[PDB]
Order: sequence, then structure tokens, then C-alpha cells
Amino acid sequence: MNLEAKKKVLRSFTYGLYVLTAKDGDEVAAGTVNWVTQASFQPPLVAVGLKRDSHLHALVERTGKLALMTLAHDQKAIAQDFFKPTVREGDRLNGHPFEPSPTFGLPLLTELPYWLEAEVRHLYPGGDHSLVVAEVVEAGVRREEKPLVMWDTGWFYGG
Repeated sequence: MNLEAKKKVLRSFTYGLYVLTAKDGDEVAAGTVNWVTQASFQPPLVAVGLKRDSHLHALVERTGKLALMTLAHDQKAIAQDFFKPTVREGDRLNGHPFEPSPTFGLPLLTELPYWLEAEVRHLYPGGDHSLVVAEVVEAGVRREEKPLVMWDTGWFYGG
């Protein structure tokens, strides 16, 4: 097939930027992700593509719990910090304050506008990633605002 065309077409996909978190005891993990989409209205399902060989994939697969926060249009700088390994210091992750989520107590970045807690229902491995399908069990809105669209950041993950 035309691999160059394939890369371009896949790179033409539009994505939002989110931060997914997970934890097991004192071990916590957070990372910026873009392969995300709702997958059902009833029940409320979301699908997140996580790299099989990654810290967050290991925690999410093993504990079956996760939290996801939507980054605001002006939070590129924050999204930037969660590309690196997660370093927890006090009630902060990579320099950003967080609070325990209301349901399972997963790390919640208090600066981000929207957040949700979800339980893993199915984890579908496929190639180098796995499609985690989880059911939203709680959600919260600190404030309303336009989300961060990946294209505007200049970054990308696809192709």
C-alpha cells in the first residue's frame, strides 16, 4: 500500500488532549493521551488507546480503574508535563496539584476543567496498543471551557 499516504491520512485525524491517571497503593501513574473517544451512550462507555508497553497500561490493566481529565484550550504547558515519567511529591504530580477522586481515589489534577472516573469493562489488545473500554462511574466539572485540540498544540501522535 501507499505508506506515505497512510501516514498522512492517519495524521489527518483530529484529537483532544487528556491526562489519564491510575494507581495501585502508593504507585501512581499519569500520562497525556490523545487516542480517546466515547464508545456508547448507555451505558456510558469511553475507549482509550494505551501503549501495551507503558506504565499506565500496566496499572489500568491490572487494577481496572482509571481517571481521565480533559485539558483546557490554554493548558498546553500542563499537557506538556505529563509526557515524562510521573514523579509524585506531596499532593503534586510533576509539579501539579492533585486530589483523590471521589470514587476510587485516583489522582485528579485540580487545574483541569473536566474529569471522570471509570471502571474497565474490556481491554482489547491490538498491535502495539490496547483499546481500553471503561464505563464512566462518576464525573465532575470544575468549570466550563473549550477543550485543548491537539492540532493547535503543534504536537501529534499517529501515522
